[PDB]
Amino acid sequence: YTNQLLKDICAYYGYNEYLAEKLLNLFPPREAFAFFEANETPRPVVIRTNTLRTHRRDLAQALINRGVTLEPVGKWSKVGLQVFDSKVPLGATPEYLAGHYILQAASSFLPVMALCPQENERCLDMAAAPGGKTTHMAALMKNTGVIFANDPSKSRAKGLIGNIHRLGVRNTIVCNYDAREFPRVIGGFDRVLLDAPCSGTGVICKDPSVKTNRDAKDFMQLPHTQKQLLLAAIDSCNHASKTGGYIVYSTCSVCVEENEEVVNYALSRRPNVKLVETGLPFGKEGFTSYMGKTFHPSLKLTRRFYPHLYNVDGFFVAKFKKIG
Amino acid sequence: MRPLTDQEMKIVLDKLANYMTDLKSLIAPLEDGDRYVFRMQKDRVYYVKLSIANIATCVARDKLLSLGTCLGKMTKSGKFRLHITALPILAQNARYKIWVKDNGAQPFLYGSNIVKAHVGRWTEDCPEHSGCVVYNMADIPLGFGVTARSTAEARRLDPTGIVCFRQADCGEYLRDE
RNA sequence: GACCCUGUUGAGCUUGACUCUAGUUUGACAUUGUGAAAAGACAUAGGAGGUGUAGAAUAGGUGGGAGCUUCGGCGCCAGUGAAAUACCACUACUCCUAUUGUUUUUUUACUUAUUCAAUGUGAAGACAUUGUCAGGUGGGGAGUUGGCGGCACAUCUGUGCAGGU
RNA sequence: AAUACAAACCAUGAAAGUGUGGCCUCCUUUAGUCCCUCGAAAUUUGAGGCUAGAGGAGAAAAGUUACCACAGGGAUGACCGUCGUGAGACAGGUUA
Repeated sequence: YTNQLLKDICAYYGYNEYLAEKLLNLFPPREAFAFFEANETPRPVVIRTNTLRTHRRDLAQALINRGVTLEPVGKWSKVGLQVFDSKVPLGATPEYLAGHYILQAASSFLPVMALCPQENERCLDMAAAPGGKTTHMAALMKNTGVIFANDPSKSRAKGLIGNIHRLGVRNTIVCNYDAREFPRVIGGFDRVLLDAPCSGTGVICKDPSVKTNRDAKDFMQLPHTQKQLLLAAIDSCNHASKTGGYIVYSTCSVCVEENEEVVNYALSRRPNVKLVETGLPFGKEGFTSYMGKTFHPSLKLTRRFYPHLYNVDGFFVAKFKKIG
Repeated sequence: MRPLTDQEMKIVLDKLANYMTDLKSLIAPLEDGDRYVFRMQKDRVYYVKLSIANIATCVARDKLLSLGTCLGKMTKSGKFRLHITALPILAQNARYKIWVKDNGAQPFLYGSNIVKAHVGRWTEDCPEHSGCVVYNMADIPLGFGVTARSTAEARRLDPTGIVCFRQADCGEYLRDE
């Protein structure tokens, strides 16, 4: 029965009862069992090289000579490799100390390829705590333009300044604002990128506290929190520019209370926002209506990432275009 | 929000030109007219463009943390510091360059000083206390420091002696994580 | 020796007032046109919509209602689903076609706006450029820094209850 | 010592006895009005306003650290140097 499967999952795996009810309603039990096996399995660690410093086959040759087992990540990423084993530690190697590459997950890869930063462009990243997201747009734009990065906490603000200046971006302004306070103070940005904080249900191998420390107050405040973030995101973006800017929304949650519901509110409230295809090869179709709520049927182009079909973390990406 | 004052820009340009040869090239009227105007915040200086400063002067002082790329900070005594954050600016138009080998760059990146066995090849006409920039065999900018002696005295000294004094490296990047 | 104290040097953390404002500055407005090329969004008349899951089924949704039946097909019952189906009433939007049209935006061309040369008519040209507010910063500049008694009297404001001398 | 109570004393009255020494005390941290506004949410919350427990000479530079280096004081190979202070070196040192 449904209740018997819920009790067996909670006892054997340790999930919260309300979180297990959400995941069982989200997916069929055959897909849910693969999901519970995938997120308990540790995720692979991938390497993103610096295009401003070297190229992929140069770093691959260097790490092979140093003793690092490598494999390129499919055909959709010319900048990434996957780590199997490494005799030398990755943090103490000369390449990482010089800044030839950076360490990230597959969730950090995707929303920057979703964006298309060009040369001499103005870009915003209201949440770039690991700092690899801000570096990759600089890698794509070849260090041409102005970049703004926002961060809420000092501890991760001092963390990323060690990362960016190691990688050598040289044109990004990082700070400690509120993302809701960003468009009123400065505004007027061509491109905006938002990695909205959420429950973190997509990645539980990195964050095991999501399995238990998520009460009913959390799934009400964080969707309301990112609702004001996307309202700030659409206010920062410019409607018209010489180079077409876009709004990219990303989060590490798998539940529908964080995915395809906030972007439906922003689409319904502001008619100037239109969503286009993000140009992404692999992904999952958006749901037209899930829990008694009719969303806009254009969300089929909105992509999702699940841990069992691909060796990626739980992720969700959306793309928007401003008209007026 | 304020710019560099008279003495404060004097000491900044004193320590910069001790490691810089073309200060005219770094701050000059560009094609668009934008200039690389200096900037300081919380007793920590920065190197930004003017158009960067306009889109950053709209912000309250306490909310802003950094701006552009950093050059260094000032102590309580008033002396100037140049950091490893200023290395891409420093290595771009370097006056004196010293190249160290891979078996010598690893102690250099750990925090050890430069030994005569560490260096592969050399520049010429380097004085005793002149500043210099430290590179590897592959022209990767590693760090900077003041040499212990001149070029000719480095030839006639023991290979186990300290050659160039290590000031900063990429360990500050590893420290801040 | 450990240990404690003093002076200098670094690592720091915090402060370095209040109100305006230069330096500034974000966004929008008008100056700022005329044609051509297009694109988007709003006026319409129409064709068709609808799956995360399960349910035989691709479930708009809402109100009734258990055969109007052309048929016992499906209604009914029953699983399965937040929502169950026959029927007849409603409107939300969507993918589009065309025009029965309104706007908006980009590019090009020309001078009619703008600005320069001559200076008592010419040119670049709708790019710039100027003015207007709604916000932000401002350390530089200007200004500043333990108790309550008692209505116990006379005159004025208030204009028995009050206040001022 | 304060305080409570008792006794003594004191004031009045001829006696009888009676009699006495109030009620209070700009922002930052915290809780409530779940009151009002702005939102979200198929009906419950989020942010402000309001209320109440407590704190507070100015750009020249300051305060403080079971902290680092150097020098000095106290208590139970090693120096005078010269050359640099962001770190250090010496065919220079009183004999043959």
